[PDB]
Amino acid sequence: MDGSYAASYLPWILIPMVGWLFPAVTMGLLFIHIESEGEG
Amino acid sequence: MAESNQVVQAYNGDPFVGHLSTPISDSAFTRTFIGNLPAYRKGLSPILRGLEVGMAHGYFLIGPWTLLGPLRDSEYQYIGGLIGALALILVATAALSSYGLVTFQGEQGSGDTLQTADGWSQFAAGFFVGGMGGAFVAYFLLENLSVVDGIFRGLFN
Amino acid sequence: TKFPKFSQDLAQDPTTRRIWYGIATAHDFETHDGMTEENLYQKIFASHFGHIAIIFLWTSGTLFHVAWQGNFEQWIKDPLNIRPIAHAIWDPHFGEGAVNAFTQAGASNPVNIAYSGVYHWFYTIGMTTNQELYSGAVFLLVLASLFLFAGWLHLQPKFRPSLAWFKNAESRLNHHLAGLFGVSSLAWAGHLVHVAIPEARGQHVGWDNFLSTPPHPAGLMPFFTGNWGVYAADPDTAGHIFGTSEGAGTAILTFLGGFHPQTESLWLTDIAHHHLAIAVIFIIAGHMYRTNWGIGHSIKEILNAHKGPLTGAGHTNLYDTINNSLHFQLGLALASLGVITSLVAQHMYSLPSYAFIAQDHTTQAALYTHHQYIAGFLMVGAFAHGAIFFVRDYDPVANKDNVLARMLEHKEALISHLSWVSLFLGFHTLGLYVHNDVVVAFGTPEKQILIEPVFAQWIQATSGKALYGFDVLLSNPDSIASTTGAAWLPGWLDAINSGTNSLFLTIGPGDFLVHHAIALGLHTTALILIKGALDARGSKLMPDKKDFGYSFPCDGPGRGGTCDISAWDAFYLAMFWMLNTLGWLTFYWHWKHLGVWSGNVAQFNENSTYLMGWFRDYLWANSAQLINGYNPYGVNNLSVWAWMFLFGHLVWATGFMFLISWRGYWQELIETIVWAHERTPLANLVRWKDKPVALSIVQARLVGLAHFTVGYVLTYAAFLIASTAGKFG
Amino acid sequence: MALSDTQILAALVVALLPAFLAFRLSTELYK
Amino acid sequence: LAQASPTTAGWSLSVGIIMCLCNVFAFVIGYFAIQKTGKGKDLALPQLASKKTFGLPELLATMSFGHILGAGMVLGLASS
Ligand code: CLA
Ligand code: CLA
Ligand code: CLA
Ligand code: CLA
Ligand code: CLA
Ligand code: CLA
Ligand code: CLA
Ligand SMILES: CCCCCCCCCCCCCCCC(=O)OC[C@H](COP(=O)(O)OC[C@@H](O)CO)OC(=O)CCCCCCCCCCCCCCC
Ligand SMILES: CC1=C(/C=C/C(C)=C\C=C\C(C)=C\C=C\C=C(C)\C=C/C=C(C)/C=C/C2=C(C)C(=O)CCC2(C)C)C(C)(C)CCC1
Ligand SMILES: CC1=C(/C=C/C(C)=C/C=C/C(C)=C/C=C/C=C(C)/C=C/C=C(C)/C=C/C2=C(C)CCCC2(C)C)C(C)(C)CCC1
Ligand SMILES: CC1=C(/C=C/C(C)=C/C=C/C(C)=C/C=C/C=C(C)/C=C/C=C(C)/C=C/C2=C(C)CCCC2(C)C)C(C)(C)CCC1
Ligand code: SF4
Ligand SMILES: [Ca+2]
Ligand SMILES: [Mg+2]
Repeated sequence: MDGSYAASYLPWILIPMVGWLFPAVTMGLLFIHIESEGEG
Repeated sequence: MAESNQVVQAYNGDPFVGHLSTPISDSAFTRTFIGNLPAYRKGLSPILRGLEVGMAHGYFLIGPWTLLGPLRDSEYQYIGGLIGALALILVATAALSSYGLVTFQGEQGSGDTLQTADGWSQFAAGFFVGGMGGAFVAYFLLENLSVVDGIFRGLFN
Repeated sequence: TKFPKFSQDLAQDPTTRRIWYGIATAHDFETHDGMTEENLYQKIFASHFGHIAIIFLWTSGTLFHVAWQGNFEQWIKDPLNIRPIAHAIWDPHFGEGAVNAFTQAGASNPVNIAYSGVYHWFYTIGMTTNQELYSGAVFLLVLASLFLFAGWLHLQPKFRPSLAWFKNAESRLNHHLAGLFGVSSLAWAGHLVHVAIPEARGQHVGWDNFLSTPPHPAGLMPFFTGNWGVYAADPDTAGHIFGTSEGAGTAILTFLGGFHPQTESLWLTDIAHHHLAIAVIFIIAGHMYRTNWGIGHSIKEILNAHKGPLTGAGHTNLYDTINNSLHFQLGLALASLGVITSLVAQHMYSLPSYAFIAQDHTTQAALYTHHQYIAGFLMVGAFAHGAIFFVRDYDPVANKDNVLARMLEHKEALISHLSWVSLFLGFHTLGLYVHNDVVVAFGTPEKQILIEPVFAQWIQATSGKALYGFDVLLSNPDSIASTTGAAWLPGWLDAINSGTNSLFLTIGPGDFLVHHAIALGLHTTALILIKGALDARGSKLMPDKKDFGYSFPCDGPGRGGTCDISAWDAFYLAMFWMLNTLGWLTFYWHWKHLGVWSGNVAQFNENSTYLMGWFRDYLWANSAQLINGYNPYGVNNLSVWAWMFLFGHLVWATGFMFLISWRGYWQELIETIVWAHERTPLANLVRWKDKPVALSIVQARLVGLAHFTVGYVLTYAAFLIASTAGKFG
Repeated sequence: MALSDTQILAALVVALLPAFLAFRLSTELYK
Repeated sequence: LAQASPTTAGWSLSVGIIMCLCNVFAFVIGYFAIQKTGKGKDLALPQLASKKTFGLPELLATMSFGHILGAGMVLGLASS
């Protein structure tokens, strides 16, 4: 896995960020949100 | 509706408290974001708060000396960064502990379990363990940057 | 709990169902707690702004990835021998074999090849460099920002539009016809005349010079005088070579029909002229309705004035019926848009407009299938929202005796005659197919009932197709329809009479049989959808069904049993028939064009008559390459398509589970699992925040249909793409 | 010619604007 | 010599087709946009249709604006 396009170091960290960090964080936020029992 | 399209208001409804309710100071996003950081997240024990803060700080403190320290152009680049970050986290722990020792000499409060001698000491313990751990794991990842690169590129399968 | 905040009922649900239904009813704003009509329209307006912005950001991503990781500038040089690439691959899962297999199309890193035809589009409209695509994508970033901010602003009280503003149909129709449709088409004709057409002739026109280089040497003088023919000028010669001035003309507005000889697409000057004419007509039409100056029509008066002796009340109050029902409006929009989306699909493959896209067979197949599937979804949604109208918004007293109510009055006749036409078509098309199958099986293929589609061939002749020798209208030189001197007639005839394109493809008995299969599919899907819409208010099994809403599980096992009684269930059943219809039509298109591109039309002509020919010569054979994307011997660039083929089979079969096996069995199993958890130590330390329950009945139908459809679409897409790419037409 | 690193990074900064506006529209539509 | 090309006194295209047309356009948007049209020191009496319709200052200002518009448009349409 490489890339000859400009700034080919961006998928290197963006693919883990989009596949691991983004889903983990958004699922965690939505999880704490749908389980929130604050009245209302 | 009405006439208040205004985005700035008196802070907490008291205009004579020296503060203002602004999009940076008191928007819903900042209330939820600051209020859920380890320092303020509800119900947490101070040990976990300290652990999380220390993880973040120890992890990121390895970088400055790793890329810009005196050993950056030597065979001990990442070890130099690690040594620096560890010593810095040790000094920071001593600062945190001295703070706790001096500010909680009298009667202990009740509303804030972090704002007590026991709570601030637990915070310092968690911060020490998390800072040392984060610094050492950042160092370990950097010292084996080639295997992380091959992992992220699939150079091993 | 808080979530969902728009429903107290769901918010107090103590099971996991609360979550599911909270996801499933978010966009149904009308049934939110405390919802008013004005707040409804305002929320819809802001949601619309958000959706437009999402579209713009998607287009920005397409432009950006072509410009950053693609081969646009290289593909422009040799567009018939270079494969356009969509974006770079970055997957840490890849091994050496896949890395090698996907460094393709001249790329120096793993890459996917594009099948959206977007290279041909951007090149035809005058873009030639990556810098232009990047500037376009940044501009679309800005446009999306503008629409997002506007959506936010129109939720602010001072900028909140009133209900009467949303209900001003006359002004909005005027603006959308004259401005949204008309001035946009005018501006596009201006881009064509200013940029795309000069670019196609070797000239550069961009923001650096477009002020000081006219589209025509005469420039505006003939326009404001008589003398419009100057712009028809000398057109591009037959020897014109796209992108260069060799054989290039100077005209900007022509009407010579046919295709460009080299690019096999409509002439850019014809397209510019079309957009100018359409602009004129739409601008004129955008003055029909009354707004602020007394002149103009009231739609209400037009509808009220159209009554007959045989239609009762006519169209009386239809203005309020439609203006007060967002579901009526949405059903109309969906039906019309689905019709014209099918129209787009039928005309782009037949009369392409982008240079060299006709020789790109995988893109043609993919775009046709894409637009046809979009059309099918749009049609089903149109009828579903008609049913929702009847359930939620239909008023019997105001619509009394008009055409709308009269459609309900004789609904049994409509439903029964739809049943009869479906039975007619099914019985006899299946019978002819099975007769042909048996007769070819026993080694006597000469006994096939082969009906020549004489009517469609005769229509082709009326447009000029001389192959059949009908000699009618444009196929007869003596015809008054052909002795007009129409400037388009020579080019149109030259295009339609060469067997080298997809302009009115020659047809035979196979086309007859598949067209009746298509008629059966359309009629049966329409029958399901219309029976659901007309019985949504009530039948004899459920004379009070309107009290139960559009979607509900059932009415219980009593009164004979009432599984799938709601009109939502009619939508859900009709989805299967839509997918079946689109399977038939895309099989037809793909196999016929496989023959066309391969030159071997005899295969489809002689084997599309019996269904075993469809089984082996279309499905079984064209899988060979696709299925060998990965094997014990190695891997090629078809590996993704093989794995996606299997993935779709799996998702489809998985949906079978929700469709076939119903709910109570799962609730009992989940109760055993709940007991197993509550009694397993260490695991006992943890407890669920929501009580686990089986998926609801409607939820089951929907989830099973979703798996069915995902698997359907992905399976066929992988097959189509991999077969056409491995064979290369 | 080929896009530059500066052009790629400049587009991400620009995209920060639709991100903030989409966040604002989302949170307001939640109201 | 690299100089933007203007036009010699066309006196068919340069006049009414641009200059007088831009002046009429300025007339129109001033008629529909000036808050105080006839509140000038100078009445310049006979209120008419457009040429000298509301006030001397309205006339003079909208005419100066029409000349700005016409200068810009003539120069632009003649290259730059
Ligand atoms: C059909 C009408 C028409 C046509 C098409 C043209 C055509 C043209 N005009 Mg003209 N113009 C017109 C009407 C027209 N004009 C009218 C009615 C006026 C009167 C206001 C003008 C006055 C005008 C001037 C003064 C100039 C032109 C210029 C030009 C040329 C500009 C080339 C260019 O890209 O600019 C440049 C492109 C840019 C992106 C530059 C923008 C960057 C600036 C410097 C930012 C500055 C910000 C500023 C300080 C903020 C304003 C302060 C506050 C008021 C907000 C062009 C061929 C220029 C010219 O003739 O060139 C020789 C020029 O100097 N026009
Ligand atoms: C909606 C359009 C769109 C789509 C579908 C993609 C798709 C992809 N991009 Mg790209 N990107 C886009 C727009 C888009 N991009 C734009 C406009 C830019 C310039 C700002 C970039 C800059 C960018 C970089 C630098 C990289 C990718 C990469 C990738 C790939 C991995 C995913 C990723 O890391 O993205 C990350 C995306 C960003 C950091 C920027 C956000 C993209 C836009 C602005 C937001 C899209 C929001 C969307 C419309 C919300 C709707 C979602 C819907 C389900 C509700 C993936 C195939 C990686 C790649 O090339 O793989 C090899 C890579 O490293 N993108
Ligand atoms: C003088 C200022 C300065 C300097 C010079 C550095 C220097 C450095 N930083 Mg730092 N940083 C700074 C300030 C600074 N930082 C500040 C102010 C912050 C905000 C508080 C950060 C926060 C930050 C973070 C969060 C990270 C760095 C990292 C780095 C290193 C990355 C460069 C590299 O070697 O490539 C190589 C980079 C990597 C191999 C990173 C690995 C890929 C990570 C894990 C992303 C994948 C996310 C994924 C979801 C995690 C999976 C776990 C789980 C959730 C599934 C580098 C030595 C990275 C690092 O320490 O590397 C270990 C890192 O992760 N910086
Ligand atoms: C011989 C007795 C003794 C020994 C073995 C230690 C050992 C240790 N102490 Mg402690 N300490 C002591 C007495 C002692 N302490 C007393 C009497 C006090 C009250 C004033 C403290 C208050 C203190 C604080 C507030 C902290 C420590 C901490 C630590 C650890 C960090 C390493 C270090 O500070 O360097 C070795 C130290 C010595 C060889 C000298 C020990 C005797 C002096 C008087 C200690 C003075 C503490 C000083 C303010 C903090 C040092 C700063 C740091 C940068 C080294 C370490 C294992 C830190 C820690 O991580 O705790 C969890 C920290 O936060 N100590
Ligand atoms: C000239 C003034 C004008 C214009 C430009 C618009 C424009 C628009 N309005 Mg608006 N409107 C106006 C006046 C105007 N309006 C007035 C005065 C009122 C009050 C009476 C309204 C009230 C109103 C409401 C309440 C709403 C809109 C909405 C919309 C948007 C419709 C959705 C859309 O984006 O489809 C764009 C459509 C086209 C570009 C043309 C249709 C294309 C046809 C169908 C076929 C395609 C042709 C061609 C083959 C395409 C090529 C394909 C390409 C990929 C190659 C649209 C951008 C809706 C919206 O989304 O809000 C944000 C909405 O909710 N309008
Ligand atoms: C184009 C305009 C349009 C508009 C704005 C609406 C608007 C609406 N519809 Mg409608 N409808 C439309 C088109 C439209 N629809 C179409 C095209 C169809 C045919 C499919 C339908 C059929 C229909 C029915 C039968 C119903 C509605 C309903 C509704 C309402 C509730 C929406 C909701 O919350 O559901 C939220 C939606 C979901 C939770 C499901 C999302 C499914 C996603 C997009 C597909 C998943 C794909 C999968 C994950 C892909 C995996 C890929 C991977 C394997 C590689 C809402 C007001 C419902 C209603 O309330 O009735 C009044 C209702 O019962 N619609
Ligand atoms: C290959 C599978 C298949 C077949 C053959 C049918 C058949 C039919 N469906 Mg159906 N459907 C299917 C799958 C299928 N469906 C699926 C998966 C769904 C989603 C659940 C639906 C949901 C559905 C709905 C909602 C509706 C239909 C309708 C119909 C009828 C339409 C009229 C017609 O086709 O003309 C004529 C019929 C036929 C050609 C089929 C009969 C074929 C036999 C072989 C004829 C000979 C009789 C035979 C010799 C009997 C002797 C038996 C003996 C030897 C043991 C038809 C009987 C519509 C309807 O009822 O029409 C009024 C309707 O409303 N279908
Ligand atoms: C391809 C085959 C299509 C299959 C469709 C179904 C076939 C069954 C035949 C339907 C008979 C319906 C009986 C009506 C009952 C009936 O006779 O009512 C009597 C009605 C007389 O009412 P009036 O016209 O006086 O009413 C005045 C109007 O303002 C209100 O309708 O006559 C008609 O409506 C003739 C039109 C019926 C045909 C329906 C139109 C179908 C296609 C429309 C094409 C539109 C083209 C527009 C282009 C400008
Ligand atoms: C003074 C004035 C006039 C002179 C006007 C002059 C002198 C110039 C006007 C130029 C204009 C009005 C340019 C308009 C450009 C509009 C565009 C460019 C609109 C939309 C672009 C979109 C929506 C996105 C397109 C996409 C992009 C970005 C891509 O890169 C891929 C394709 C696609 C996705 C389509 C005249 C005398 C005439 C009338 C009197 C007033
Ligand atoms: C983007 C953004 C932002 C920012 C952010 C930041 C600035 C951050 C950074 C981040 C970080 C900074 C992170 C981190 C991470 C860390 C970690 C993850 C850690 C760790 C550690 C460990 C794991 C350790 C371990 C251990 C121990 C503990 C002991 C023994 C030894 C060892 C090492 C094993 C915000 C949201 C604001 C806003 C928006 C945008
Ligand atoms: C349920 C419902 C509904 C409905 C829905 C839907 C979905 C509908 C539809 C429908 C459809 C989907 C239709 C279609 C159609 C078509 C047509 C009507 C056509 C026409 C045509 C013509 C007329 C043509 C002609 C021609 C030709 C053929 C060729 C040459 C040229 C010419 C032009 C001559 C609503 C909501 C409304 C209401 C409520 C209920
Ligand atoms: S089987 Fe299910 S859907 Fe049918 S009646 Fe019983 S509960 Fe209702
Ligand atoms: Ca150019
Ligand atoms: Mg076309």
